[PDB]
Amino acid sequence: ELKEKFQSRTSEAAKLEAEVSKAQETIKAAEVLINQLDREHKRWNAQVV
Amino acid sequence: GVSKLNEAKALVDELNRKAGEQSVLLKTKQDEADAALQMITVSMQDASE
Repeated sequence: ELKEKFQSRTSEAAKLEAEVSKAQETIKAAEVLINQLDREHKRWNAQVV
Repeated sequence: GVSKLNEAKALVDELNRKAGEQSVLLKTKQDEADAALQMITVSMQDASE
């Protein structure tokens, strides 16, 4: 039983572990723009006022 | 520009926490599996014997 339980269970943790890497890649892609946007936002401030 | 500032902050805020959760729940699956394994190790411990 525990054999057939753990087995299916392992196919869960790692298939979930697939999404967290894609998500992490996305977050990494997002961060790049964050550091440029750090100074730019306060630049975007002055324009409109 | 100003609107996309607000979309971006929110987009950045919650996918990260969401992955943080996902890992936290990978601990749940993976370690639940590793518990099922401990259950078997104990059964084996008396089975070979």
